Amino acid sequence: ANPINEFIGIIREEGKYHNQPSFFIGKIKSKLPDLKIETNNIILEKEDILIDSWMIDRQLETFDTETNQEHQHEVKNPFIDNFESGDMVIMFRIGEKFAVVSKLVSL
Amino acid sequence: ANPINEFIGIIREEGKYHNQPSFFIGKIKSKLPDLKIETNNIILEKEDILIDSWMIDRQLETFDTETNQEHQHEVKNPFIDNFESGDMVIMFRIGEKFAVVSKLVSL
Amino acid sequence: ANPINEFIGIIREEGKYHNQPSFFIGKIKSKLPDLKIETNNIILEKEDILIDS
Amino acid sequence: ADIEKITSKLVASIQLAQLGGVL
Amino acid sequence: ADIEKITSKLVASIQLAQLGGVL
Amino acid sequence: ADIEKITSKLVASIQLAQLGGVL
Amino acid sequence: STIFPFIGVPEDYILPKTEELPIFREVAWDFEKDEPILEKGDFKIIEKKEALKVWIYKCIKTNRYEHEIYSLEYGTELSELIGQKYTKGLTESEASRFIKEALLINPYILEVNVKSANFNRDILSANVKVSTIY
Amino acid sequence: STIFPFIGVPEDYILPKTEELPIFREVAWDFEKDEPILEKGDFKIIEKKEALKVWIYKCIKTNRYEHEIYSLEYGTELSELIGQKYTKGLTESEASRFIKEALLINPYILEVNVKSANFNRDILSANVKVSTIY
Amino acid sequence: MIKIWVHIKNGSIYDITDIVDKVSWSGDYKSPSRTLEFSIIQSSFDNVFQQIDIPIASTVCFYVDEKELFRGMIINRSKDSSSNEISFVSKDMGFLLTQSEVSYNFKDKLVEDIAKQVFAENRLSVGIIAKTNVKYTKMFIGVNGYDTIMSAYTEASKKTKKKYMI
Amino acid sequence: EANLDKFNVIEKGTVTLSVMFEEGFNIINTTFSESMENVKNKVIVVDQYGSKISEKIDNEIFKEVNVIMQKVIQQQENQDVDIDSEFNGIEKSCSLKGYGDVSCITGRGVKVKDSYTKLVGLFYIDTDKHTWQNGEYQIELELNFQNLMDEKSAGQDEPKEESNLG
Repeated sequence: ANPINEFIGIIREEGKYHNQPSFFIGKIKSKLPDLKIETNNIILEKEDILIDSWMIDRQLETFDTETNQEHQHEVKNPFIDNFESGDMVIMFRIGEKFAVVSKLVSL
Repeated sequence: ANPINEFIGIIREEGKYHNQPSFFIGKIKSKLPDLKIETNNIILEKEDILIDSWMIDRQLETFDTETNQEHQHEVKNPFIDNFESGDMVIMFRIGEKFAVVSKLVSL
Repeated sequence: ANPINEFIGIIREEGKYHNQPSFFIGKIKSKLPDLKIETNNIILEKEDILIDS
Repeated sequence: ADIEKITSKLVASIQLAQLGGVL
Repeated sequence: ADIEKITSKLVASIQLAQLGGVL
Repeated sequence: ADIEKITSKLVASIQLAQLGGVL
Repeated sequence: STIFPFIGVPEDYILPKTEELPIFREVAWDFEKDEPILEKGDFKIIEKKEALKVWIYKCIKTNRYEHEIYSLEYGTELSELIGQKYTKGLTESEASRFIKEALLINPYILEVNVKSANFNRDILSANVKVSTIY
Repeated sequence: STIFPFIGVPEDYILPKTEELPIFREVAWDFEKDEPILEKGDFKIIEKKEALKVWIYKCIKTNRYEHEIYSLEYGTELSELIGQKYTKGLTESEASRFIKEALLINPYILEVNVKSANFNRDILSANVKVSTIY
Repeated sequence: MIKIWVHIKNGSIYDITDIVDKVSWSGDYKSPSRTLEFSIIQSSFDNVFQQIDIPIASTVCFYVDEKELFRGMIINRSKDSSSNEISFVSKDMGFLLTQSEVSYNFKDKLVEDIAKQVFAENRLSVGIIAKTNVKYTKMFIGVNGYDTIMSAYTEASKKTKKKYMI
Repeated sequence: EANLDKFNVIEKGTVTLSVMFEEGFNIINTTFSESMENVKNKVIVVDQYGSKISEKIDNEIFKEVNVIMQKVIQQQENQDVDIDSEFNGIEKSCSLKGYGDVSCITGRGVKVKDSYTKLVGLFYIDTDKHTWQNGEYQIELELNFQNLMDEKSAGQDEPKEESNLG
């Protein structure tokens, strides 16, 4: 072992001590109204979660059309999606709580 | 103070000089059509912002249904959302402009 | 060249060897049903892509 | 060769300190 | 003990240079 | 001034090793 | 409690005091009768050189390890010379050293010198000079 | 607007150009009668070496520690030699040292030598050579 | 002829040339500040060799041939009991640039104007600034003033075929 | 601290040793130092966004050093930081080699007497080393200065007793 190479390796290793991962991957355990997320043997509650606005917005049950011919129709929202147990999400850590950005599926 | 421990601490500190934060957090000052974002005492204009496509797409005022029984209906879009002043966003820096990915709310 | 400044610069440069970029930017070549993405002279297929729901 | 011996001693000391744990 | 004195001098020089600012 | 000469030798050795490539 | 006087003292800072010993005072003692002295129905107090004389007399007159109340420093070993246990020159050396080491424990005494020494019949004579701060 | 990161004010950092010593001037003195000299109804001012003579006379004539107005370096100690308090050689050496050290405090005086010294009767004689900037 | 003067906080000024034992004066092109090191003799064992004290953060001035070359603050002070010496380390004013840390948004600005604004934000006196008619556009977040100015002038140097320093 | 098979958490300086280091008795050598490098006398608080909300300056430290050296801390939503903890002053140290016992170890307070002024100061031990070789035993300590021990008693604690027991 040449001491110069060992010193260079030591510098490269010790330079990484303070670094933190960019993002986290998590698995859901409960449905969206009472959301629970597990990552790194830690379960998050609703006090610890910031979520994307579109996720909350799209869970609208029903909406109505404008009137015409003295009658109206009711249309059921087809974009509603409550996360099932076992799904994967991408999340970013902001201070003391995690921010959920999107849900990933294999296409 | 043992000099070896001080040297190791110096290496750990100087290894972090070139690192840059992964993401940025910003607060809006003007509504979506003329968007203004403030971060780190810097105000961003429309020349400095790249935005998600869905954010632009969802601000569609109205759409229509197919014809049937010799009549049609007009349905107003219920997913339209213009950001209000004081909302929080997650943004990533690409070259000289920031890219806005999603808006975060506490659920 | 003062040797102390050179040593500090060497430390700052060698501390960055293991770091990896946070994100990547890519441009599509084929439409969504059969999606293909090009980044860093590499073309991704559907075996290599996870997409938003 | 003095630089090589000095570097060897410094490397050994740093490895021992890493094993012991440094705050 | 020579390595300890050399390390002490090196640490002091590096700290002074850090205070002065290095490009 | 001994510390300066030692630092100069260490810097030269590290630069040569960087050029040669280190695993 | 804020200043750091080890490299140097601040110019504005004033030293609190200079350290000096108080005036040595002792109950007067008479040597021909070996008693304390009463004055107007009370103990009489003297100071400085006479008090030092009283202390010196008491220190010379006591034995070193005999009494449990005293420490190992107080007293004098002159009782080991009675009867010519050593030779004459060794006796002179030992007497001088004993007196010097016994007297020098008082902080008010600066230097002791045993100058003269003579042997006549069974009597050893010497001259002792004590230097004090006063 | 802009801060001043140094102790004090910009005025304290102006340094006056350093120049030669200004010409030495002093009130004239009469050695025979020990009086200042008046000329045309005013004091008479002399220059260069005459003023130095006045200053040297006054410095030699005073005693070192007698007066409160003077510092501890002004004056001479030649009064300690009166009456043969030391042997002749010691008195000669000490007189030379006293005169040199007393005179050398003036920045206008460069060197002093005491060369000849003779004891005749009760009188001590000496020769003094002084070198100045003039 | 070298002279050293020291200004103390209360208002006193001393000329310490007759006490100084060794002097060193140096600089490098990769740092904005120059340094001065000197030693004086002060003995605690001997009463004759006791001197004045020079506290931390007092100004020291260096003159050679009646010309002022250095003015700076005292940063380190050390005393060894075996040797009758006290050591000092001083630094130029230039280290004040690296303390500042501001965020800027520059669009189509002259590099000279960038340097002038950086010097003006954290209040500092400007003697003269090199002129170059090169426009720069950059976003600075959490960067020193020294680094900002050097980056702008490197971009100017890409066109002027020159090198610049602070 | 791991003593034998037990783990402990203790606060530094609670135990003060009986032995005192004096120049004329048990000190081989000492080196006293003072430094200004790690001084902080301004604190700036920023919100989550990175925008500044408040700032503060410490006058007592600013009196010693004319310069402003700033520090930046960030508070999240659920924390309200205290500024006064972030200030840092001048550091004063000592490097001592001498004779003592096996009781002088890291985490304890020790007393050193000043020779010129006959004043006693309290120090905290940061590093220690004991060596036995060739029938001699010596110690080396790295000391950090706390304050000057008050002559007699600072607060003058008197034993609070009744004039009459019964």
